[PDB]
Amino acid sequence: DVGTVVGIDLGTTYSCVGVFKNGRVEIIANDQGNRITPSYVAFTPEGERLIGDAAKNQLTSNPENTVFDAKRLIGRTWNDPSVQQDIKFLPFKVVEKKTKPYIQVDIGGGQTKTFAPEEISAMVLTKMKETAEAYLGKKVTHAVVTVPAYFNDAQRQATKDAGTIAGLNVMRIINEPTAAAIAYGLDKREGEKNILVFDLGGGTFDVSLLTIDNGVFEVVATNGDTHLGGEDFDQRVMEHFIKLYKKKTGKDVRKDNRAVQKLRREVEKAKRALSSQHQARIEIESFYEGEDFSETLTRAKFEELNMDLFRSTMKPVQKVLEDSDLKKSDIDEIVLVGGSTRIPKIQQLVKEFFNGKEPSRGINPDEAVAYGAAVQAGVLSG
Ligand SMILES: Nc1ncnc2c1nc(NCc1ccccc1Cl)n2[C@@H]1O[C@H](CO)[C@@H](O)[C@H]1O
Ligand SMILES: [Mg+2]
Repeated sequence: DVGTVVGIDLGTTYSCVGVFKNGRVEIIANDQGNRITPSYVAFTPEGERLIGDAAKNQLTSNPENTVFDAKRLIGRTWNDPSVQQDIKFLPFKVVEKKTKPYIQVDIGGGQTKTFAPEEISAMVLTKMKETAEAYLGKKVTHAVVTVPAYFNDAQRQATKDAGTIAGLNVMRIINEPTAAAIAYGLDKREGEKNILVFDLGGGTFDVSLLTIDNGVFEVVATNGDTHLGGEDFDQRVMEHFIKLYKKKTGKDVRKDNRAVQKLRREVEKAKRALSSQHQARIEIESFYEGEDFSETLTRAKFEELNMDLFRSTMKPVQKVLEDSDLKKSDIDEIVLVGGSTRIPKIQQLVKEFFNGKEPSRGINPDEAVAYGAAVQAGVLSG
């Protein structure tokens, strides 16, 4: 009894779930009305577990018991140099247990608990499963889950294991760039094509070179930047206004965690607005020492603050082409994935790199990966 199989994009910062119903893909909104769910887990001092939006929106109220970025640790050993580097930037405790990086949190009443990365990802998957069950009005037991194309055996197995813990039979593990290509129907075409998938997420940047031959895919090469994403663009804008505030008032706003988070939230809203407007107002009531903040950010200033970061996305694209023994003219399809690809400067740089070639468009870049996973889930549902 596979019932309705769900397609899940289990992302580093955000996750997305789809189902194939009545001849089309349906991306499912969670209990907060959002078509994407933060891959966040929070342990409150009352012994309650919060997942997704509720966990992310409570992060500032004590940051050591809010867990995120588990995807950076999943299927990795504790002594992996990538884990040893990542834990330096993570606010919650990571300890060595059974050779792996276990996440250590306070669960209330002086109780400390330890969770494997796949246990944290299983909580995110349980939330995705509940979002789908609330929509379908039936139990969900099977899934197609996506992973980055660079994921090794242990990472793919720990992702399946996260599914098992969540009460999901992970029938297929599919590569994220392949799922995005499927969303665009590139698997349902006769002939041979070279696809460049440009995936700029919340915290990661992945570039993948795929070949498609009569519905058959091959990942030829992968590259990117494991620590480059939308969150880094927000940070550059934050640093800018923190320095401007210190110059205008003489006050260092970084002492107050609430002030910094208020700026962070408003900066992320202004950034998103700048993808369709040339100016956005950043307004914060009682920002610091009861004083209001009111500043404008132009798209031109947003672009210059992030110019090095945006242009740096070009280097991995040149690297994949070299590793694939291909030239720019050999690319038949350019697929943009990740919410950060909405940035006009990002779309402009990709277009300029490919000498005016327009990328594939029309599928929401935050949902493209879950969309493709849901197409495959539809074939498995019967
Ligand atoms: N229009 C956008 N311009 C620039 N960057 C964007 C945009 N949309 C998103 N995301 C999706 C989204 C849409 C509406 C409301 C909330 C959200 Cl999160 N991003 C960025 O994509 C990353 C992963 O969502 C984040 O860094 C996010 O800040
Ligand atoms: Mg993604």
